[PDB]
Amino acid sequence: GAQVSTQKTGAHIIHYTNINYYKDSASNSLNRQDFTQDPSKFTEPVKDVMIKTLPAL
Amino acid sequence: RAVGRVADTVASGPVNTEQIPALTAVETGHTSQVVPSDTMQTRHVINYHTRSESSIENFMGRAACVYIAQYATEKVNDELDRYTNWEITTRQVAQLRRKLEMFTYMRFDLEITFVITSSQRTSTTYASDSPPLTHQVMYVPPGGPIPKSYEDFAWQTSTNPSVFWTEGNAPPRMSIPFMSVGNAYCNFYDGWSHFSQSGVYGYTTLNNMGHLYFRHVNKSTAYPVNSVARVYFKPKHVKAWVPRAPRLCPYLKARNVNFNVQGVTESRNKITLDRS
Amino acid sequence: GLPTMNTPGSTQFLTSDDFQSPSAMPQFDVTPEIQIPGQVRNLMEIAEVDSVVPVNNTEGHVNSMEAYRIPVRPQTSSGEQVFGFQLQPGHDSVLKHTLLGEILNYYANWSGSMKLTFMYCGAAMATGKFLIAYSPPGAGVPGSRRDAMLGTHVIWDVGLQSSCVLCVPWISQTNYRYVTSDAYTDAGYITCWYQTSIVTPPDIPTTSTILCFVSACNDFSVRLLRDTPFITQQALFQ
Amino acid sequence: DRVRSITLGNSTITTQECANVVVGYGVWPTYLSDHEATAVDQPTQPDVATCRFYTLESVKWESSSAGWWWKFPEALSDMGLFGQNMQYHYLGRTGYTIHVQCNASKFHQGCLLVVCVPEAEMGAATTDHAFNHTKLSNIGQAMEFSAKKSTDQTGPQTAVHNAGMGVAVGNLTIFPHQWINLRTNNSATIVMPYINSVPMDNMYRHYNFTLMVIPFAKLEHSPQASTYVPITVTVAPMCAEYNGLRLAGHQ
Amino acid sequence: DIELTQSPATLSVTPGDSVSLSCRASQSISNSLHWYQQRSHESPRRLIKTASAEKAKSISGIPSRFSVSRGNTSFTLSINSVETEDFGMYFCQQAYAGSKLQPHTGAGTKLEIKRADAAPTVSIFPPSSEQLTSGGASVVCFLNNFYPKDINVKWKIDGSERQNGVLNSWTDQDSKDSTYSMSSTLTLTKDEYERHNSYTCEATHKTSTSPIVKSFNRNEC
Amino acid sequence: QVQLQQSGGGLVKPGGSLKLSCAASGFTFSSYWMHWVQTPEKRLEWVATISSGGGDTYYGDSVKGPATISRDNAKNTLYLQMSSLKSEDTAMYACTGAGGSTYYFDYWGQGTTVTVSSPAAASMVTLGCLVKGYFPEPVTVTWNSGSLSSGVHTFPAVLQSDLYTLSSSVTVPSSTWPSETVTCNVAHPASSTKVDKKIVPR
Ligand SMILES: CCCCCCCCCCCCC/C=C/[C@H](O)[C@H](N)CO
Repeated sequence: GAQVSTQKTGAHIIHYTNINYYKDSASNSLNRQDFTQDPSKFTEPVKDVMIKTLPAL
Repeated sequence: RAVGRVADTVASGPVNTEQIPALTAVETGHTSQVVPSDTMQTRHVINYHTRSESSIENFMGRAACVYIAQYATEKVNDELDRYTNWEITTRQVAQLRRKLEMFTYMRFDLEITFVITSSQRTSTTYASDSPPLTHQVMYVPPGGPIPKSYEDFAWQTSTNPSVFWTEGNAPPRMSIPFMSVGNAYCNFYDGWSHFSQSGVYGYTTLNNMGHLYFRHVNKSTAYPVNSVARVYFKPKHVKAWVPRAPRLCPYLKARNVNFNVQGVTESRNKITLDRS
Repeated sequence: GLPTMNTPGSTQFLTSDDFQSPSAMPQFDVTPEIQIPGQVRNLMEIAEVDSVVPVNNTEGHVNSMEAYRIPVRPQTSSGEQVFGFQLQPGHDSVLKHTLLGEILNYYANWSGSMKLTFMYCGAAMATGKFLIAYSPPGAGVPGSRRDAMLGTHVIWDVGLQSSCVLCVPWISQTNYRYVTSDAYTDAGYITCWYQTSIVTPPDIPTTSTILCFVSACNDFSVRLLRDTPFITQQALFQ
Repeated sequence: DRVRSITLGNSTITTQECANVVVGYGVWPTYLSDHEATAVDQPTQPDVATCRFYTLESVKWESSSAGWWWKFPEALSDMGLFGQNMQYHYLGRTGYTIHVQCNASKFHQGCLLVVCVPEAEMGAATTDHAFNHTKLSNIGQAMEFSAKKSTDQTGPQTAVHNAGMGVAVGNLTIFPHQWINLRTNNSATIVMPYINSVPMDNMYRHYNFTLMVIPFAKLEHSPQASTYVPITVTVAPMCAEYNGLRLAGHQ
Repeated sequence: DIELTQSPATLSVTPGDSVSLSCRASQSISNSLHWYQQRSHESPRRLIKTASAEKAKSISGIPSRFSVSRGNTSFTLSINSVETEDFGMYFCQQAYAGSKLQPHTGAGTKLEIKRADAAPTVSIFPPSSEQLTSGGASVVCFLNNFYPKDINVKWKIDGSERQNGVLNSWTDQDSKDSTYSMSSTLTLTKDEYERHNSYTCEATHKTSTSPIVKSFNRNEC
Repeated sequence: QVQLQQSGGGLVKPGGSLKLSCAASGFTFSSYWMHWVQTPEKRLEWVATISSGGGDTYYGDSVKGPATISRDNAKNTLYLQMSSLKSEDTAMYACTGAGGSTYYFDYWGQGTTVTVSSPAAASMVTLGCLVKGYFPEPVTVTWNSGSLSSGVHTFPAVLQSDLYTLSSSVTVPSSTWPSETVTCNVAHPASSTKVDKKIVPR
């Protein structure tokens, strides 16, 4: 039941093993390693796509 | 590549074309995606920086104090009573409220940790031997039997969850699932309570969260002792929707969102700069 | 039983720990989530959409709508200064209660490049150009347009397209700069000058308007989370 | 290009000058799926009767004007079969296509900000008093902002540099916004989907969003030019469906 | 808590000249603070309101002579210029952040017209036969023409001082020559009245180092 | 405006049921009430007939809008003998009544009793009559049958167990005194009793 994942290391032995003890999904620890993102819903919320090299109007 | 690491700066050079990366039109509501290579001559720089600290889990996932409950072992008035309730909400402290108000609809599993201290009340004498006190914190769901006073029938917790903490141990801690009625916590509810558009306005109507009754388990001490219970919240498994703009004017009331009228920023002398 | 030993750091309450904890309502049935539009997974998605800045924040214009309106007039001699401020996006009086400023005050360090988008708001028949310089802090803030043309600058020509973007670079000896900045991590100075003039046909008013924006590019980052020095309180709100 | 041509039901909109159509948070409005619903009754779906362009009342843009706000779906409560099916129901789920338009000249100047803020919980004009429901929004009237502090008794706070919600007015650009700059632009068009934390909600006890039009750069012209330039807002519901039939409301 | 040490300092002003009131707070200082003057006719006379830095709201009666500003932790009120008639007694009041409620009213000071300082002049007169049969004795002495109230008054009856049943009063400003005056009402018995021969009235000033002696004849008819 | 005019004044007994009525010109409700004993004013109630925190159990219903009846000072405990005010709160210009006091000290009427002083002297002749030991503090002092009401110095009376003392100093030259006739007249509001006394000449 053990799950081995990587550790938050620097940039140029590094694993950690967590085991869920309790029988609830809300009683687990934090998953701090979801860095995914998509800013296209706030920066470019347009219907017709605008390319940078093209003129805008 | 990996996920979350920032983009790079590709190298460029002197250009002379009909392309206009600089010019744009903000009337479309479209923020420009201008890479710094599109304006000047940049070098190839590898960016190893990450956006780990700016995720919603690392931004909200820290403990913050919410409510400071006071209750003693001898009743002297109706604010230092033998027991003390708290209508459970995240809007009474200022620093956690401004973080939760940055998004409209949130959805988090809560995590509550109490730190409970004590201090003898001021009197004419202090010498007494007392065993270590036991504090009881009973969650009351919305629509349950509330304890009217001490030694009540409803302090038995036949279905309510509760803790029993001896002074001097590790602080109590328990996790709470997401327990709204809808699909998200509404941090902003522009609307009324009744269908006639009257009654109470704001997000007060959707704050049906229960209560939290603090008391001592011990019958009495020799001399009266005041206790303080500080409640810390830590939202985990957070999913936030519809980001708001962060509130500028400071808060006034714990129910609604009223405010003084404030200026936009701090002032300065002039619009220019006057040194060489 | 199994012989354990309490290490230093036991029975403590660290504020930023991630430990498991026993649930209070076991086998709770949560309410199923739905596709709600506008989800955020990162604070830099909020700090990447633009927001206007109060460049005209001389007293008393901060508690009014004339804080964002930069006055632009037909000059009588070219090379004057339209405005100017320091590039401290967490401590300057201009860029700290904006959207990029109100996020970066929650953190202690920042990095990357910003985008100052300038949008004209005058008549359709008014023309003219501007010079928007950015001088890194070698020899102080520049004095005139000749002394600012040596730095990083763009010459925005107001025309059919209504708005240009000066993209400030990332020129620093440190990989991160503090928001409440000291003298070790100075960033630079932003000026904006009249290139030629503002010329008009007759029956057009003199005063025009330029709205400045601020954003972040695709390589912005923050670090070292804190609490913001923007909201204070004495007691609990009741 | 600049030319757009919107058509919904039997009432179209033709604009020679436009910027682009910002669509919500990047999603087109659609009906409720079978795995997100909570009701069990079969909903009604009038597609030509409700999903059409309704033109609201006109407002006047002068030099010393502060701004205006409409609250939806209260501003469409008396317009056609949209406001008649609103009274005979309990739940509603619509998306919108807000089309604000203002033409002056090639000699005028000015700039608006057409934004749609979901859950615009407004602060009161005076604190420690709940206010009247007719001072947030009426059935068709455009409630206006002010330049100074509103020392009212049963109204909202209409400080234009605070936008009624206590936030600085500059940071309203996170919400789906467009600028009507009279130098280039003429009309702003936004397509905003149904944004709520529940699948379907009542339409009288909950104003979903608030269309705000705020002049940032004030309007200047020569005195010889035409001094009356209006701002007309035509809003069209989109993908409307209703549930929970009932008698006539609304109380 | 909530301590207001309002409102130093005003003594005394010239008609047409300036003074600067002040008020301090120690509770939640970013409130909706204002002022409230008062004169003993009631006569409300509200004068100013400010919230929170800008938006000063002077009244229509005095719209161009006051000025309030803050802060911090204290706030002032400058007057240019005072004119008689004027209050009186000035109070520093507060509210919460809405809020035209006026709670939290602290103590306050006074300010009046400008005169030269003048010593109080006391004079005593023979009584009538209206207090004889009742067993009492109401000896009459009316002072005249003093300013300000930094004086002293005494009742030395032929070398015998009386503090039992004495009466003290201070009038407001009379409108013929801007004078002030006090009164005297005594309550003696029968056996103590005729023990003396001529009652003596004295009053001191801060300028004069000696009281004024006035003698009347009781048995004169 | 025009506030109010509240009437005023109240009356004994503190057994209960005291009412204070006012009028207005608009003003749909924003009225308050304020009372003071010897200090700066207190504050009850709020911008309604709703209660305040810290005030006593008397919380009066006030009708809407321009009548606001009443204070409803039920079950007095003789602490509340004070002077009440009533603000309106619709700028411009937020002025009060400012009502009338209510102490009034049961029960007897106490018609007026005077002890007139006769001056006997110098270049000025000062004259005043000692209205002594009266219950009702309202009076109306009239000198020289309605001609010498200019130099009258109205003095504060002092309470020592239901007795008051007003005195009105009038100053004449020696062109009338001691030849002509001088007499102070008191029009009495509460009991309507007439006093007339002549200064004896030497
Ligand atoms: C005392 C034994 C442990 C039980 C602890 C108490 C359980 C209650 C936890 C509260 C659950 C969160 C409810 C929502 C909180 C805020 O009001 C929302 N953000 C506003 O709707």
